Amino acid sequence: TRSSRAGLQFPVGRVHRLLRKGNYSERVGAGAPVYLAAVLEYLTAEILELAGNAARDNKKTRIIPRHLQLAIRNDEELNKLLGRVTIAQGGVLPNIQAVLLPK
Amino acid sequence: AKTRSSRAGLQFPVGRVHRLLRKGNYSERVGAGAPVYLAAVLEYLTAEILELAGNAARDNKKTRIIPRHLQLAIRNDEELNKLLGRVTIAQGGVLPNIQAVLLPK
Amino acid sequence: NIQGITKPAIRRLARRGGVKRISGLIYEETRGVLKVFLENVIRDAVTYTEHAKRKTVTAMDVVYALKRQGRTLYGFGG
Amino acid sequence: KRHRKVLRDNIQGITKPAIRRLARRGGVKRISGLIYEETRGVLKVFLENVIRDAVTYTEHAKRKTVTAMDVVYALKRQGRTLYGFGG
Amino acid sequence: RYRPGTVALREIRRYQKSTELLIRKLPFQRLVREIAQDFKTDLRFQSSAVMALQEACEAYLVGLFEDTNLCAIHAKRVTIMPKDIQLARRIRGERA
Amino acid sequence: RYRPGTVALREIRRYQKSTELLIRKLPFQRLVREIAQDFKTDLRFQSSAVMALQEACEAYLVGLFEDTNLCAIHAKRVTIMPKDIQLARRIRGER
Amino acid sequence: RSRKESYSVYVYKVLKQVHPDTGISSKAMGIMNSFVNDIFERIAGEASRLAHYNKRSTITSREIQTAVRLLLPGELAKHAVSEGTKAVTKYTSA
Amino acid sequence: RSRKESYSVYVYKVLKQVHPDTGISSKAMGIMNSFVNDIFERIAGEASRLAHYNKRSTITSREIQTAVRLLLPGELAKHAVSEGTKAVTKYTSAK
DNA sequence: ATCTTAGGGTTAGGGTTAGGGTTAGGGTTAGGGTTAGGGTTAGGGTTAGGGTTAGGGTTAGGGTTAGGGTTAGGGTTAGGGTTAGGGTTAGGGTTAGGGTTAGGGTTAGGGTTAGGGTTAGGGTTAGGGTTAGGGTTAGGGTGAT
DNA sequence: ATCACCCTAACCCTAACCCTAACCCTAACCCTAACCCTAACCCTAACCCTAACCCTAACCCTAACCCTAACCCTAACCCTAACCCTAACCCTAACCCTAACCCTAACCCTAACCCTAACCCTAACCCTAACCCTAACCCTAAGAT
Ligand SMILES: [Mn+2]
Ligand SMILES: [Mn+2]
Ligand SMILES: [Mn+2]
Ligand SMILES: [Mn+2]
Repeated sequence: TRSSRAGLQFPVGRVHRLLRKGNYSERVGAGAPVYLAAVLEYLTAEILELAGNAARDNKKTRIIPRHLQLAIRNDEELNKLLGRVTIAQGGVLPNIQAVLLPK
Repeated sequence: AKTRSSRAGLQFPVGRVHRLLRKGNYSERVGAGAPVYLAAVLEYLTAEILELAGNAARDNKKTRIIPRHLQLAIRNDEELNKLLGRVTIAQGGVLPNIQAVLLPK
Repeated sequence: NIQGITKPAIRRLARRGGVKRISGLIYEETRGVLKVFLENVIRDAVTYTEHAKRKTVTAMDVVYALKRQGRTLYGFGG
Repeated sequence: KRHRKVLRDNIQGITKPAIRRLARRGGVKRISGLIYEETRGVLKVFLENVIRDAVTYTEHAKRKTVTAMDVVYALKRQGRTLYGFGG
Repeated sequence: RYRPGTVALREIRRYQKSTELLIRKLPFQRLVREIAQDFKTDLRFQSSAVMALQEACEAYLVGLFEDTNLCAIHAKRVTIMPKDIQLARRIRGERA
Repeated sequence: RYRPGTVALREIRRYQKSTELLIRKLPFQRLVREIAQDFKTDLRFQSSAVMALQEACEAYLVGLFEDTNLCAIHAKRVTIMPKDIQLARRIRGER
Repeated sequence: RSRKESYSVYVYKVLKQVHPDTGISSKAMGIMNSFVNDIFERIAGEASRLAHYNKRSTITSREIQTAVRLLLPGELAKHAVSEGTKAVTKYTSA
Repeated sequence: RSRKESYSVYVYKVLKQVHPDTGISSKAMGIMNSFVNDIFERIAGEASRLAHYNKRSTITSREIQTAVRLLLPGELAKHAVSEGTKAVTKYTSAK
């Protein structure tokens, strides 16, 4: 498989097919699906990492959408990247304004 | 009528639009009436803009429409403003508006 | 049915947003703003359904409409 | 043929009267004194974000000259679509 | 008997630290079908499509409440008013 | 001697009713080359590319002033303050 | 040298129809050219997606029309969908 | 019925590498699938434009490269450009 | 409330820059021949929707109490408006020069074209861990002596 | 603070249901293959951007008086918060009906591709009219008498 040739879990062959099928350009380079599957695999791992940590904190083993939201909004970069995105069943980060605290 | 634009009653280039649709990587194939429909939608919108702009140019005693007239036409129409809401017309300036509380008592 | 979105249901959504005090006029203004949002999303969702020559508005049509509105939704098979 | 002069502190070139004029177009009557620095901060951020992408386009095109198109493509990426300079 | 603005602070934590929906599924489904009928009649809705719409709405409104609250606090207040929702949606590019 | 307000209100009309740029072309061109230098050195700028950047900047800042002014008026004021520019940027999704 | 494409010939033609005495700045023509190009790719790209969503390999006037209904505001879309269906209808006849 | 494609096989594999003593909800897997699809399109579409702007008819890893630099935030882009150039380098070695 | 005074709005024709009319020319759209694959009919499987029954009990809703936030109004500094003048560099049209983009010529390898081969992953089934749900508990502040 | 008051998190109980481990076969990816052209290389042109000279009066900056918007306390008012208990209605739990979606089978016709073709339209050139600029021109309304 091309994924094993590149040291990847993400499907290099599938990404290459989606690039020509999706009407992005006339031709698709040999290393473009390899580079892309790796960038997608990196980002999924970067998310899964912080999400498993949030699941660990909440005494759970299985990451639910709340853990994904907590991981995203607690990062600065993942939040900026997914700034105009809504995680269904994610809820909000717990934050109460300082002026709305007891006197 | 030998050009496709003349066959459709258009000024906008039906042949050019058909070429840009293929040459722009939007889909595998381009229907026969898609460039015709599109050139007409673009021609309609340009006429709708040009109309309100010529009016703003005539209000300003000018013969020629400058980018100020285009901006004045866009922001004074409700739909053109919504359509070009996150667009900047270079050399367009702003609509003259002063909030009521900033006015002399 | 816009009144089905009750005053206590609106108050719960204000609490999640970190709202301490909620004016009485708010409960009506929220109903207005929610109706506008729903109209704009469903209108596009239906335009997708109608283009697909279907009578049933699918989860995908609601997803495509949300993305068009710039309120991209994750988790609905998009 | 031999040297480029050092570019330094040009955010102060965006003077207090130049900032005043931009406030007038926005319909601003009174302008705080702290504003002139806050505006300089915000303008610097805007310019960094636009030029950064403009240069990423220039560098991709294997060019040393940042074209009007690169600045246009960068503005469109930022959602501040500019009319008039091509495209 | 709790002081004015103390059950409110307990509720905020109760809901922020939760993810369940805050509008009942049936009144919402009625509103969705009412609105859709006003665009096209003889319409069916996938169970999922309705939930996709509900999630979208609440997430929007909560985010709107966040900005609204920031506007109330900006004008030395603690209570959200229509003038705040309007300023939030105006600067958000929803209203002129 | 005009009262405090009379020249400000005259200036607003003078500029709103106009389209010319409000930052001088040379100080702005230095700022652009300084900033760009700090991303990549040995950079040339098309005359037009700089004007495209200047137009973009002023249009942005004027629009930012509009929202900022609406924030000062919201908190019963007439003068724009950093807390207003910050709230206008917070709500705009710039943070 | 290289040749530079433009919609100036048609923006001029359409201007004369609407305001036969009114003229146009070189900068204003640039703004009009940017407008035509922006709206071209807004509609084309939306039609490209509609075809993709419905597993269709072609962009037909049916995709252009629903893209117009999605992108333009209420009364502008109505008149554009009208002006468009008319040009297509006329094209099919001749 | 029809075939439903998914990145679940790979989201599972990658989860097992970072947290082997951690699992994933059916809803959370849908959120992860939506994330992969969104970012796929974001990068692919940006590369499609770069290819076009430079009158080229091919999306190569150089187009993916600059799309990542444009779309991903500061450090995330640094690490993605790294892991990407890494995987390409490794792929070229092994035929 | 009258009266001077400095503002833009205006007119003038000076007078320059620019747009639009104009030429010829270079490339693109159109023509009409062949081509095949998307799409469009057809029937007809079947999934998934809405319909309409039911039993509480969760939740919505009116109307009790005072709490303290919003608001008003007046008084307090002091902050940013406005004036002037002397610099102070921005802006004007210069001038040359070569780093830089790039026509346009040539070749090659990258990529698509085909298919038939294995092999990965969709679609299902199912047993069993993780979450769920209900209770009593320690834990930690809430409101008031 | 010091006192009772609530409540929500903390543990440990046992149960519902969905992860995720499982199998099987489908369809997708992969290694045979010729085959065409896009991109790479190399050139030079040729613009165009950079920096170089020149003068200047536009425009900035710096401090001066003080006009007045900002923000303080306080006091009046009622807006909405908390608390309650009657009661509507949302919620699973459950069933069938069959309209709507879509499988995939035949077959037509649309959109592709091709070269020569003429016709638009790009560009390079040229004059004259729009508009730009600075001369006074009265009108107007700012803001002290
Ligand atoms: Mn530097
Ligand atoms: Mn001061
Ligand atoms: Mn040279
Ligand atoms: Mn044909």
